Amino acid sequence: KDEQLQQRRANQRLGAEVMSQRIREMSDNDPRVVALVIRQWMSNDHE
Amino acid sequence: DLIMDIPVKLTVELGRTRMTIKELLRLTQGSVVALDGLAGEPLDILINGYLIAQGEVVVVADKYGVRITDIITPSERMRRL
Amino acid sequence: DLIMDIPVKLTVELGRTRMTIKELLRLTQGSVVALDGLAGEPLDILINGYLIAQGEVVVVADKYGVRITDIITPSERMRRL
Amino acid sequence: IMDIPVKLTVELGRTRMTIKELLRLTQGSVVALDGLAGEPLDILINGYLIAQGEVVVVADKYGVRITDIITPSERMRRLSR
Amino acid sequence: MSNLSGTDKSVILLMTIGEDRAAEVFKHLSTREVQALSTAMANVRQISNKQLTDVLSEFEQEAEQFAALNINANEYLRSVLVKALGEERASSLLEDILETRDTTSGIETLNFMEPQSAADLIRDEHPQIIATILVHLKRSQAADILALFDERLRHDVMLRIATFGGVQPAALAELTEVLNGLLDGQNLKRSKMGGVRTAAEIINLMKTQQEEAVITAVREFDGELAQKIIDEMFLFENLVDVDDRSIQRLLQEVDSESLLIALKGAEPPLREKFLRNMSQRAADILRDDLANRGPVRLSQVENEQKAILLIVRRLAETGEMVIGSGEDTYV
Amino acid sequence: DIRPYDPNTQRRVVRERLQALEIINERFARQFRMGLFNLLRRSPDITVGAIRIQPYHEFARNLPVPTNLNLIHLKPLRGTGLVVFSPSLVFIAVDNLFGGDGRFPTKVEGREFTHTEQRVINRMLKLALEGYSDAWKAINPLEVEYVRSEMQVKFTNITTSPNDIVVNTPFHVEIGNLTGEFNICLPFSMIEPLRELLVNPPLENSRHEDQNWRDNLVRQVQHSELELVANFADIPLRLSQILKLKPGDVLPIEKPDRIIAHVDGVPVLTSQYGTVNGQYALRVEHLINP
Repeated sequence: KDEQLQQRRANQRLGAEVMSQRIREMSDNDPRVVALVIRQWMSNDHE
Repeated sequence: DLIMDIPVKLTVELGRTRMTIKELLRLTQGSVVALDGLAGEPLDILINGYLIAQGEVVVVADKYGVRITDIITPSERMRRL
Repeated sequence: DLIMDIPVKLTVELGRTRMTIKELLRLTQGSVVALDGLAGEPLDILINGYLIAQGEVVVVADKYGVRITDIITPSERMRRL
Repeated sequence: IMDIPVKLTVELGRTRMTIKELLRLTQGSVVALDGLAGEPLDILINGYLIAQGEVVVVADKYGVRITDIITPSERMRRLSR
Repeated sequence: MSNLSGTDKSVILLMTIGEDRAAEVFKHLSTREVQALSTAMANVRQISNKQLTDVLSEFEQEAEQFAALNINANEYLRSVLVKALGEERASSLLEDILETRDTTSGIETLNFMEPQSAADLIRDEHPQIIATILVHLKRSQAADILALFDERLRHDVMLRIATFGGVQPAALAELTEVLNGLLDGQNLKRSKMGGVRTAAEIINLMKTQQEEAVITAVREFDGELAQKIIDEMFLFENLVDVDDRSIQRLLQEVDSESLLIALKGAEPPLREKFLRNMSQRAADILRDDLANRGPVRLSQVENEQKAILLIVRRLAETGEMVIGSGEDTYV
Repeated sequence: DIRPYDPNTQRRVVRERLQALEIINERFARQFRMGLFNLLRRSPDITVGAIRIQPYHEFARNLPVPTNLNLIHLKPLRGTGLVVFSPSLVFIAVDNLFGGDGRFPTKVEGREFTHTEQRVINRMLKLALEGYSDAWKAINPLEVEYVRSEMQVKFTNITTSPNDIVVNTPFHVEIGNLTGEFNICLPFSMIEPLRELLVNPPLENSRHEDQNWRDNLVRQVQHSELELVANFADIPLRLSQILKLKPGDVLPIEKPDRIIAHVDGVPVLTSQYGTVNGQYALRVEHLINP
């Protein structure tokens, strides 16, 4: 049960790293886009 | 000479008494206070607080008035000082 | 006769004015009213309300006083009424 | 409410004296009043004391500025002097 | 799904992207938001792996759903306006639109309003108050305001600017509220319509006697203003419409170096108009010099142009050519 | 000493020494130093000047123009007060508040107070009024209220007349090398009811002890005899008649229905007259009570 949990954690972290590289590519592509997305987020905390 | 008019204020005093502040503050409506002057004793006449004469109240034709029984003298003035 | 030790009241009038009730009631705090007499005229020295003397003001060691200039003549008295 | 005229007068001060000095009065004789120099003069209506105020000079005319309306305690304090 | 605030989720995204990407996002954020998430990452707590994954997945969804347009949102307006309505109207409309994003405090209104009004308003102000006001403003605006004060007050304000120690927050808030209350007057925006380059356009129209009288009167009133009005009056474009004989006469009076410097800034139509009239050797050597000499500062070009303008005016007063707005129709 | 009196010679000689006012001034100075430390974040030292009891016009003529004049109300005392902030002190306070360290020379040429300086003055005045009320609370509790501010002495008119006597208290404020002044000015008629309280402070235990002392005083004055004089009648005569007066003459008099009894001339009671036991007697109808 320990090995299954550790491999599940490893798969999760690997996927997080891969799509975090995706975010890095998106941010260097359209930093204005990621900026206005986080602008939406800042506007919608208040709802 | 020129002082022959100089309107003055003659006042007659009915009596005097020795009373403390206790009774005076405790005097009420209708309460009676006696004086040192005996009935029939001629009243005193003053001017600006100084003795001028001694007078008695008399009845003259329905009009009561004061009659000077005696004019003051320095002797009696010092006696009453 | 020399019955003359009597004390008497002496007053000094700075001035006189005639003014109606509206002017009295309209007077407020700090209101200044003018006197008929010009500055420097001799004031009136009255004894029990009777004019006997005229004179201007003077101060004698912080004490108010007057300097008598004219005392006795009634030749102008009928005007003053 | 009424439109009656009233003679307003301002009095410099009082003096309680016997007629000794009165007969000794002459041109130049010094007279002393009861009031010291500086306190407000008394403004009277027909000889009735209503207010106290200071003397001012405008356009070479004597004038009094009404400072304060008197209080009855002050009235009897002045009377008993 | 723990109560992860959207601000902290944005902080997570900024931490994950990287330093340069974070700076790029910061460059597109307003100051208040900058302080807000700066505090948020100042008091940042640890983020679990699963919550991190959920946050970055929902951010991926948001980015995928929103990403569009935002190509040149600011530069596009400038380019379109310059292409359509010319540079001056482009700048006017750009100022009008960039002014629509109002202030929040009157201190910034002091930045957007005429310097003379600011000098009149804050001249009576306390010297330290003047210093505090001037610090917040744009540097050019502060210089313009200071250029109107007298020497003593200007020196005092400069010295106080040099040795500023820091204003208390409550006093600053009170000053800001006073400025907001006073500047509450609806709109300042003194319309710039009319002015120079329009007076010269008008003078270009009426009779020679009237315009010469007007320019003489202006010169009597102000020589520099008259010179500016005259310079704008001709404008270095209509020399293409002064016909060929004028060019033939003019080259007999213009030096080669001044012409070579001036033609660098001239438009290709004007250069061809000047070249096609003279001899082949002169045109060829002038073209080779133009293509060979390096770039020259604009001011020197304008100086040579003004010299040849003086030549043109002195020759037109003699009547050797005709300078006419009406185009010469050829049949 | 024989000189002719002339108007505008206000030789107002009212000399007193208000010890309690000096103590109150010291307490207020300490409270104001605490308040200024709180506000300016610097520690000032204030020297309490001697209380100058001078006519109002003389006080006003020495005030620099323009200056901050803050009118205050000392409830329940009748009248209006004054709190003066000299331009030097306001200059120092504003300079310290808005980032200046005050090392620059104070340059007061004379100008009105703008709105920001008005806010600073308002803050200082609120602190000063709180300190003043706290100081006065130890002796007599009052509420102090801000009314308005003026820049010219003519807009205030703190008393009825320019010759009225007023109480002025200068305080000297020092911060580092910068010096400032401010004054507290109260009309003398404001503290005239409290004259006996302000003159002498020699008491620390007085909340109920005052009541006990007053009770003792009233119960002990009730054992003193008076001079009751009843004026029977009022006859006006001329002085010639007095000189010619002889015994036996009768003087007419309007009939006195009510007899007024006075003490040293001060009317006390009105009564009917009569005789009892063989002595003249009065039955009191109404005591003279305003």
